Amino acid sequence: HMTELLKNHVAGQWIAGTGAGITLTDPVTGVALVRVSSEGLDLARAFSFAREDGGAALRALTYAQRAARLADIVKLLQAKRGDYYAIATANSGTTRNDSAVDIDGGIFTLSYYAKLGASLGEVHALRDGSAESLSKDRSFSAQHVLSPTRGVALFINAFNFPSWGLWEKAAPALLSGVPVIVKPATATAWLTQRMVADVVDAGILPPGALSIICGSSAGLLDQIRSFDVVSFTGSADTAATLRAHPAFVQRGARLNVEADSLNSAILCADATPDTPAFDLFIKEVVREMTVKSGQKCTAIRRAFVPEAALEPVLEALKAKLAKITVGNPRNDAVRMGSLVSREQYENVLAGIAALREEAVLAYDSSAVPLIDADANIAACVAPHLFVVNDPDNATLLHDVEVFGPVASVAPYRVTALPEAHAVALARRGQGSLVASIYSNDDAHLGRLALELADSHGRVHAISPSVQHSQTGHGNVMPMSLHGGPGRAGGGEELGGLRALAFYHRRSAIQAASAAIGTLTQATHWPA
Amino acid sequence: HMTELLKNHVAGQWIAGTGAGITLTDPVTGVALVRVSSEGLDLARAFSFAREDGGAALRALTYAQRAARLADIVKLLQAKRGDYYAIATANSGTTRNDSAVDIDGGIFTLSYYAKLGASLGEVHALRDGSAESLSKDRSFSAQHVLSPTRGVALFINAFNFPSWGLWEKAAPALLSGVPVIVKPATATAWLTQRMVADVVDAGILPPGALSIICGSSAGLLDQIRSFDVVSFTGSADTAATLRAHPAFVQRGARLNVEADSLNSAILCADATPDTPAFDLFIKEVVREMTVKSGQKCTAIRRAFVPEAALEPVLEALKAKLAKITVGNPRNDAVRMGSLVSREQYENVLAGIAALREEAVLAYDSSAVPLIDADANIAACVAPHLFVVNDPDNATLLHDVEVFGPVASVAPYRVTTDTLPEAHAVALARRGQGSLVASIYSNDDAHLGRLALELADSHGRVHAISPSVQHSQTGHGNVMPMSLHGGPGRAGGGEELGGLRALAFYHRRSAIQAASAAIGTL
Ligand SMILES: NC(=O)C1=CN([C@@H]2O[C@H](COP(=O)(O)OP(=O)(O)OC[C@H]3O[C@@H](n4cnc5c(N)ncnc54)[C@H](OP(=O)(O)O)[C@@H]3O)[C@@H](O)[C@H]2O)C=CC1
Ligand SMILES: NC(=O)C1=CN([C@@H]2O[C@H](COP(=O)(O)OP(=O)(O)OC[C@H]3O[C@@H](n4cnc5c(N)ncnc54)[C@H](OP(=O)(O)O)[C@@H]3O)[C@@H](O)[C@H]2O)C=CC1
Repeated sequence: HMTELLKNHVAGQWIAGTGAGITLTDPVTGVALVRVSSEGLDLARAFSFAREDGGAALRALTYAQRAARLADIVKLLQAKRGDYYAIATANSGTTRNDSAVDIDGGIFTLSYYAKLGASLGEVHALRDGSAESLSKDRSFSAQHVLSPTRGVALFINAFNFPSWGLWEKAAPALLSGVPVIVKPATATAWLTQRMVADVVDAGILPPGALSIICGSSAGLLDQIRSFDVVSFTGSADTAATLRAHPAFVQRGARLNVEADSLNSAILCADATPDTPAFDLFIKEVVREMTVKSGQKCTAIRRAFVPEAALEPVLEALKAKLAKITVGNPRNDAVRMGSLVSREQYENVLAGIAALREEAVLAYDSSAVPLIDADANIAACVAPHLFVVNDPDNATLLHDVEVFGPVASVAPYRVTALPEAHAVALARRGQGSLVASIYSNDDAHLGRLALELADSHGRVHAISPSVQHSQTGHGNVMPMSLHGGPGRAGGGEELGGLRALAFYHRRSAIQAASAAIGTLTQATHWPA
Repeated sequence: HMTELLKNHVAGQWIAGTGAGITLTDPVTGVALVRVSSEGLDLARAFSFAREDGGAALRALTYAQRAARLADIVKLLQAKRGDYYAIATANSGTTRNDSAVDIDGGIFTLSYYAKLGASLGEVHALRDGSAESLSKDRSFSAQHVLSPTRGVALFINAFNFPSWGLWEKAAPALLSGVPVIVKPATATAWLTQRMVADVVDAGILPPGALSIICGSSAGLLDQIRSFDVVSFTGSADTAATLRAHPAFVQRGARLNVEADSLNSAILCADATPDTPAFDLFIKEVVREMTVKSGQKCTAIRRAFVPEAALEPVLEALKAKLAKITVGNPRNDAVRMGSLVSREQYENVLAGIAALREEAVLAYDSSAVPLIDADANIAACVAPHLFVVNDPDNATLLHDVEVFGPVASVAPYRVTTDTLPEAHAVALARRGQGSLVASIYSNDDAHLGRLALELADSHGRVHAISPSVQHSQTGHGNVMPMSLHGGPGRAGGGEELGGLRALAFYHRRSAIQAASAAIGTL
């Protein structure tokens, strides 16, 4: 007898893939959990049923009606959190607090869109801006609208957020009336599949609105057509491979990418060791290094501090990192669990060795015995902190990402903005999801933030006045844009209402006033 | 021995390409006009100077300051229109009225962005939407902003609009603080090069802000990097080649495509021959087939009419098309000039022959003697009107584009149950995504409803009715305050739409901070 083979949901039916499948395992205990397989699926019908029946069914509803369905899904997921936490513990090896980012982060994001969606109203098209006169006598005018794309939304998701990656994307997709096919990363696919199964079993959404495929991705892009959209999250390397596909190069399907990002944290010149902003910086660096063992795309990887502050920074980080206990998330004493897999454990350790060739290791608690875990079975890596004294000439600092509990600190020469050098150094990341900045002076934060804006999708400013209210460097608030230029993928997600454009076509309607009036009665946009 | 070799403007200097270059010719008279060449240019330097020197200089200026420079260009271009019209006549073979679409359309568009830009004020970044609270006590908030991309804008432009294609794109790009490298299509590059030369000569913009390269495209995409943007206008085939390039696939540069589009015109059930809307439809179809000899990306290619209206439609189109005189644009009696080149003449004739395999030729004035032009020299194609009786089983109708004075009429089945035009909407959709559909009715309210039905497959829906006979801006004319582009076959691109055009040239970022810091940007 073998572990459960998880079924796919395609063309409105639960269908097992054929063969022995791929086993998912517990990254702490090594226990075999479940299996996945996409072998032998009818991908043509999987895509046609979603596109035709799923799409027609969703578009038949208004925005408000679809939002009401999202609100029902929220209630359902909320009721089954107990099941989800147990899966997260086993499949991902994350502490309860860290699992919560995925599970409760996911639910929060979905609820936010349910609430926002109600404000889109009882219509089948959205109003983009206002009418513009095209005539001296105002007889002829233009009004832009958004209409749902007559395609499917294919989500190729990363291993780190099986729950949040699904709902962050599915909420604006379904709100926009676009049917979803999700393809979660294999290693941690279990939570994704269970959530989809719960939602599908509940019959909240019409048949074809939500489908799931786990296992091999072979054949998926071959089914993508010109009105479909694809949202990919993962490595820059994989993203480039996807971009070459005929689905995009020949058929022009939309593709959003979130990829590698060496996110920066900048300690401002005024934030000296004696000031409150200093402590906030130390706290934020440690949090981002350790939450999910640093396995967030937005985690701080590069921390830039004034030359004068380098030694006190390292000392403070060492002291705080020392309190981070590592091991089995089932133990209450554990502050940080495992990476997602032994494979990731290997990648991360190789990355640490690579960085070490060009950087000094200031902190490494590898020798500390794991709590309730066997170091030889678990995918636990202890926090590692590097120092790069010459970031201008550094060969790896600005280029090599270690997707684990690892970051590098580098001094900058204080100067124009005092932080001008740090801004240039951040820019060397070649485009990032987020930069955070730390100062005692709220009047200083704006100018610095604008200097970072063209190279960072989000700039997150932490200061004493917001010690209790700031929402976290790495946490993605759904009302704010997520994504970044250059290496980070050039993508955009979330940002509240901004998320809808990806799922719509914008059209200019030019017509007599009375025609603009009648088309306008059939649209809505929030005040 | 020898026509003028036009110089490129790269890295702030005028540099001739090497070799004999490529000759541009008058498509009516066959006269050699000028030559272009990009041979031996230092492309690395051209792109670095634009990105670094040009980009830094533009970004140092505020939106309003850049808008003010745009306004100066407008005045300059206006003062030199006489030069531009003579070039358009010779190089493009277009009538004065058709040349005006390119020249005065270009100027209008630039001036529109100059005005829009003045309103943006003395700032270096734009607010996107309003500030939003991220905490119960409102101490922590978020404001989205737009910042200019630290790259260059490369425009690979189509032959049809050397002026408008330039200013179309260059206006929002320069307003956004992004340096421009224009690469106009060879055959008609002269007007583009002259406009760029006049602007450069005048020193309105900083060195590096505006560059031009004419001749071979070899090596251009190789210079494109991750913060650059590229705007291509032309064939789907070429677009597909561009999309495959490492500049986009590996380095992730932005690419906007506007490509082949089988734009529809739909005659509504109510628009019978005895109604004023019927003549508006006839007039618009004829205008779109003949303006620039049908060489607009937006021209009507497929005209869908109720089964009952088909014969009156064909007869009315025949009568109107008969009035369209063809020949030398220098002659004031000529209503329609030449295609842009003898090569295009052959391409269009091939296209006509292809369509004829599956369609009946209802009108063809090929044998009507040209005015002041030699049929063996000139690239004059006469209007051709096809009829496809069964558009449901038609292959070529919905797929094959002829970039000339050529369209196809087809009947639709009116729906008598509960829109009358349902079948026509389905037929328009068969074009697989288009720039524009026009719709024609006596009933303004009905048009609003029908428009919404066409919106997901057309970038623009343009409704013509008696109430706007005098004010409607034309099926094919691209008003800069409205979005230009379309889904699917049309390329999935978006241009213009007033301030909407700026997004392409900026990065949007969420700033989350203490509310005080948010308030003052
Ligand atoms: N040196 C390294 O290896 C480094 C890795 N990373 C991290 O690797 C993580 C991704 O895990 P993954 O295998 O390892 O990497 P990729 O980014 O593929 O992972 C993203 C998703 O794409 C899917 N995918 C992968 N290849 C293809 C393909 N050819 N066609 C269609 N879909 C595909 C994967 O599915 P499935 O998982 O089922 O294979 C995965 O779920 C990323 O989150 C990234 O941050 C970060 C830094 C360095
Ligand atoms: N069956 C037919 O007759 C068809 C005709 N067409 C017509 O084709 C017209 C456009 O073609 P036409 O101008 O001759 O020229 P083509 O599209 O070949 O080329 C147009 C522009 O794109 C450039 N280009 C081509 N390949 C690349 C590349 N790999 N990298 C960078 N730039 C490149 C060309 O540069 P360069 O100077 O180096 O060539 C030129 O500047 C369309 O407007 C349409 O009317 C479209 C489809 C079918």
